Amino acid sequence: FTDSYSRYRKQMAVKKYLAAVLGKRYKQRVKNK
Amino acid sequence: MGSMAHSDGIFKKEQAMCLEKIQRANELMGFNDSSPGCPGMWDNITCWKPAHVGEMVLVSCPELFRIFNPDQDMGVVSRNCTEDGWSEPFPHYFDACGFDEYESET
Repeated sequence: FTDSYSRYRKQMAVKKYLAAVLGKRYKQRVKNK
Repeated sequence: MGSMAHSDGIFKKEQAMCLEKIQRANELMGFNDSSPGCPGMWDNITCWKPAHVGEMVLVSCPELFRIFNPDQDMGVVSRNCTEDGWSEPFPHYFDACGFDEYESET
């Protein structure tokens, strides 16, 4: 029931972190799929 | 060619190790008839403990700047858990946190 903490987290998660972490580290991987 | 071993998506032993304790938490639970939810789950990058109804668990990797040794719980992915079960990944998956990567930095 942590919707009070995850409320603002939807601002830096699917918005910022999506392209931030899934683009900085990876470059020639994604071999799992 | 048809079936791959998937060395990238192996998450060390964390796959079988975490799913083993979740199986114990599955039949033992601890919600009963008051605050129901999911009995636990294991994804392609992080471990999920038994959540409640309408719970969005955001689990990130230890040290987003120094991702070296992967213990457990990586890639901050918020998956909801209603009465129907588990929802869809959001942020989406597609290799969230880089733990099996080479030079993750820069």
